[PDB]
Amino acid sequence: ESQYQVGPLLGGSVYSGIRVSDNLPVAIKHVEKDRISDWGELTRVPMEVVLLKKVSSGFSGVIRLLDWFERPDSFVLILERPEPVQDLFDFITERGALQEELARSFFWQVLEAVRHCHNCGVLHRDIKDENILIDLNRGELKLIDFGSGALLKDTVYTDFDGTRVYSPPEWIRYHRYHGRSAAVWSLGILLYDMVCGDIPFEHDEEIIRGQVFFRQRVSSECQHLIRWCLALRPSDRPTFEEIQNHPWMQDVLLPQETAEIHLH
Ligand SMILES: N#CC1C(=O)c2ccccc2C1=O
Repeated sequence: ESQYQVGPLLGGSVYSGIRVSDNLPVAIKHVEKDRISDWGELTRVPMEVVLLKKVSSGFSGVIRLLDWFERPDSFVLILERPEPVQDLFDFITERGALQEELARSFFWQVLEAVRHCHNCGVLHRDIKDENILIDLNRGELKLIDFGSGALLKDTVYTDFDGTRVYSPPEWIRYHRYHGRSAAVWSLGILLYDMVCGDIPFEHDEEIIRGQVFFRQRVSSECQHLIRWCLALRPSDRPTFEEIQNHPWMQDVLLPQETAEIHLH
């Protein structure tokens, strides 16, 4: 490709790139056809591409798919890349447990991104700190990696290939879930991770048990929201609207304010 300039590897095979035509930073993602259990279309593509095209309309919250190419043994995806960027997993490794004000700003922007995906008929299925980029200058979070996603539907899902420690007990125990409620569980895991510095459950037994112990000082409202998202019963979990109207979610900072206060 002379239409992009390839740079160094970000980490799976995704590379820093630069769109030759206008120097737009980009990430160039290579997906081997071997590793695709999920195909779709409009001719034959990875489902990850179908889902990206559905979420890449307009702005934002989700890293957009700008173009893609097919190769003999692989597809190549050209995605947005903010600059500077750092993913939520490193940010958490570096900074430890986040102050609640920062965690609320972040968790909200995630809630918006996930609602965007849902509105577009897309279910992500692997929401977790590693799958979230922070644009360090705009305080904006951007969801990446639809590689485990599906079309949103209202019936039961009987396959999952996301991250186990973020999967809910109805998956662990029955190999079934519904989209929204499973998503809300992962969002509960993510929030605990933001406020505690780490994920609450390592092993199936602690997932099935869904008892949450706090290793850090976390306020009541925040702990109540987390336990709400991690209700054992999928129908006892809040909807996105209920989560965004929870007291702990009031008075969120703008992304810009978030960067100026918490990101330098
Ligand atoms: N999936 C995916 C990629 C993705 O969408 C992205 C964008 C910027 C920097 C890294 C990445 C990813 O790893």
